[PDB]
Amino acid sequence: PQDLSEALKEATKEVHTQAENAEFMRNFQKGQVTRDGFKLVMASLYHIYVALEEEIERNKESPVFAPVYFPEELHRKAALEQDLAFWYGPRWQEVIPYTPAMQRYVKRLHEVGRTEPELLVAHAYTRYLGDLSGGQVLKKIAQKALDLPSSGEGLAFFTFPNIASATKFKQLYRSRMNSLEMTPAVRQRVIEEAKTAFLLNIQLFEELQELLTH
Ligand code: HEM
Ligand SMILES: O=C(CC(c1ccccc1)c1ccccc1)Cn1ccnc1
Repeated sequence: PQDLSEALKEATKEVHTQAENAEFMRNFQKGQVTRDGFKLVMASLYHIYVALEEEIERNKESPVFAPVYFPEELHRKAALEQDLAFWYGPRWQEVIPYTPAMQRYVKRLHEVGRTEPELLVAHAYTRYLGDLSGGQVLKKIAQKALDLPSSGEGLAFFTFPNIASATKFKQLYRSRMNSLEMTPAVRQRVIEEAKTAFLLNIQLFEELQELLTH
């Protein structure tokens, strides 16, 4: 496919199905989630977005990422910090878990950030465009299963307040990915790193399930 947006969607089909048939998400679809499990997800998303956004800020000026840079529209660190404060208490930053599977993901983002930033779009595509697609339904499932209090906190991550229409922004975000100047050789590594990105996610759900069910 000529468009990067199409080429990434085409390449990741087998790895996305592999991620749908992850043991954790197999249960999540049927609404078989616990508070413990959700907390782990929420903590995972924190460590990943902290690293992703840290590396994005390093490379916002660079032509390899500048077009897809949407700080205000997409930033998730603060939303997640608000949630972890509710899930783990005001001393969340001292008590939240940092598992090896999380560490691998975080290590990759920091390596891609410093040594090959032209691939950072692959992770940005995976994380943002991924979490922008599923959030609405995944919240509806979580909300039903967890039966949390009327405290008005803890699910802030699932709302992108500076994005009016998710569908229109995804359109826009795809256009900006299509406008990225890159040799058909880097084009290869972006697709390969996107595959790597999915692998790290599935690998995470596997370590999470090994922890939750003893
Ligand atoms: C419960 C497990 C999952 C299900 C049922 C699922 C299914 C879906 C659905 C229904 C969409 C909406 C399609 C759209 O309107 O664009 C989507 C999009 C997407 N998902 Fe998932 N998914 C799951 C897990 C994952 C994981 C673990 C990742 C990797 C981080 C991922 C990455 C993506 C991406 C990048 C898109 C946007 C595709 C595009 O438009 O280019 N998904 N998926
Ligand atoms: O699956 C998605 C987010 C998912 C998740 C969590 C941690 C790491 C990677 C993914 C998650 C978020 C919040 C609660 C339960 C699960 C986005 N998605 C939906 C459809 N296609 C992509």
